[PDB]
Amino acid sequence: GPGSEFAAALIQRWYRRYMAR
Amino acid sequence: GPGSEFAAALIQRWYRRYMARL
Amino acid sequence: GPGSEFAAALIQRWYRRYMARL
Amino acid sequence: GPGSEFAAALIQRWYRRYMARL
Amino acid sequence: EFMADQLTEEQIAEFKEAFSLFDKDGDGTITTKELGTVMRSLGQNPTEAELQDMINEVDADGNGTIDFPEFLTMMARKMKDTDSEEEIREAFRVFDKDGNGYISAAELRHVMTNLGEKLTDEEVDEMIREADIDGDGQVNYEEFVQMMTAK
Amino acid sequence: DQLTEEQIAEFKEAFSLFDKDGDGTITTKELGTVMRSLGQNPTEAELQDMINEVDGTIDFPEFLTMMARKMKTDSEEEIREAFRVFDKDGNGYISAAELRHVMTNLGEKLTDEEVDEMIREADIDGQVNYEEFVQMMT
Amino acid sequence: EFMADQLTEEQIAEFKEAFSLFDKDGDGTITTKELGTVMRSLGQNPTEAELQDMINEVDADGNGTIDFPEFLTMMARKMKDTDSEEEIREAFRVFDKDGNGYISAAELRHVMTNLGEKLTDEEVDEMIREADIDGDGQVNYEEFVQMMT
Amino acid sequence: DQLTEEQIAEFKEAFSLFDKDGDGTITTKELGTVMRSLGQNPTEAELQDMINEVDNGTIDFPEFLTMMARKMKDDSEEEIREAFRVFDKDGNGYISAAELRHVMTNLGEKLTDEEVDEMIREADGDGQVNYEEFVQM
Repeated sequence: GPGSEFAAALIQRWYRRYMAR
Repeated sequence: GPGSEFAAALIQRWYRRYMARL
Repeated sequence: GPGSEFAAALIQRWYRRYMARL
Repeated sequence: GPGSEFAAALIQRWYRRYMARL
Repeated sequence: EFMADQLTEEQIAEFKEAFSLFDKDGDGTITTKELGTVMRSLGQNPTEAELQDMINEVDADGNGTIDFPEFLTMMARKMKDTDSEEEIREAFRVFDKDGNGYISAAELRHVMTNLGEKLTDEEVDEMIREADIDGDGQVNYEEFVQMMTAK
Repeated sequence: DQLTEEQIAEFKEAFSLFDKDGDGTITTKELGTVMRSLGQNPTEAELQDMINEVDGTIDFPEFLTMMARKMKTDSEEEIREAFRVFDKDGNGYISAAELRHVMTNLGEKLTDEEVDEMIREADIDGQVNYEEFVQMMT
Repeated sequence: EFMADQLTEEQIAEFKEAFSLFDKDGDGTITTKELGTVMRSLGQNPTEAELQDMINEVDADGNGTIDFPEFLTMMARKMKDTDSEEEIREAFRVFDKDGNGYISAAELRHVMTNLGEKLTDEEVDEMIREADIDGDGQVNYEEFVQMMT
Repeated sequence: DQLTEEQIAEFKEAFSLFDKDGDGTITTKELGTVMRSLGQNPTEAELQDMINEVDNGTIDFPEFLTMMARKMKDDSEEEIREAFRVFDKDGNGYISAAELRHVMTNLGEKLTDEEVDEMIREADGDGQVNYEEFVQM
């Protein structure tokens, strides 16, 4: 589902920004 | 609303008068 | 008494200052 | 009475202004 | 007796409070781009083209900064402007949500058909064909009004 | 000249709104306008008083001194209040009849000519709106 | 011409009739000491220092006598003086019964805390400490008014 | 920006609470204090980034207004919270460590096993992630 891919990537982008600190 | 109806009506009155002058 | 005289005088000074400019 | 309440209140306003100016 | 003829004490005070708030270096001038926020401060919601007009009114056409006497003149002329052209521009701007000086063909059509002395579909067809001036979909209402100002 | 750091910066900004050329100078025909920009309602006589204590421009330093003096002096308030002494119900009116009695019997007693002149100038049934009569003699 | 601009016919008569009572010797001049009783005869009640200000107005300070033109100039000026300082000076003089230019610290405390926008004890404590200039328990208010200006 | 009459006023008064001298400026070391006075709760690193943009150690009202309008137009941790919610049938604010791991490793820009171990390790616990907490970071 395009919607579930979207939701997953949003979380993923925030998690990589976090660990980039 | 009555306010928006009057703006719309001002534009109609003005266009019609311009068109009627050709 | 002294307070009423004072109130009346202040008004009179301004009233007469006003008429002097006219 | 009212008259010497005026005189008081004029002194008081002026004094508070003076003290506000520090 | 500068502006004693035109504005009231409390108007001049309100204009000062709004204008000075954007004076960074305190020389008595704001960047003209602040003029939007200065009018929003005052409970107005003017269009881009509206502010370009207020600026033109005083010969500050792209003058980078704007004087307070200049800002006073603008306000005091626009408060008393009963010119017909200005009524027509103002009526259109009630339908320009953002204030970019345009209105979707679809939106204009919707207003002309459902509000007021409601236009017919033939009548409004002919208006979009004439007002959709410069490309398709978007109506430059300021030019539309320019077009039917002459002749 | 006992103004605060904040008043001085407020007056400097107000002064420079009218200093176009930026030369630390405003015309006296603009003194009223700057004071109104500062949320004041200076009287025509308050402004002559000021514009005359300078024999036609005002440098920032003689402005700051006018403004410091104008703080340290509230003519509209004090005349209103002098009238309010003789206004019991507190409604801001006074009878032509009681006003005449007070002016011809208290203080620097008005003549019958002077009060006849006062009452005519106070409009109106025959009740004097004294807050507007304050405006008249400013 | 003279005084026709500033006084009415009727005032010039009143002031004449009041000033004339103290011209013993037909000079057209009164002893300065008598200016208080002249002004009391007009139903006024000025203070010692109010009177010095009037003599001062027409450059007659420490003169033995006052002219009638002098007198007319004092009155015409005082009748129209809306000066802020004078107003504050005439409010203080309301509470100066004898007119000597002093108000007891206790009498000043009383008016300041019982009349008008009543001062708090804090506020009037500050006031007396600055206003009792010498410390004697007497407020020379005229001087206190010099300070506040 | 396209800001409110009331909001510009709200934000001027907030600003003037920290302008003691009335010189139209506040210190950077008082920025957090003013935004907290507006009931905003900015994160340490949310201020550092706002402050460098400025870089006197001082902020005038126009660039303060700007900073605000930049946070007020954009949006929030509400979207992150919501993206998790997509993976939470219950809606009890809790996602299992096993499901979260499977979603991160398989959907979207798949996380490495490297990454999804450091995520779960800092997301702890009882093998039951409480995603509101984890969005707090």
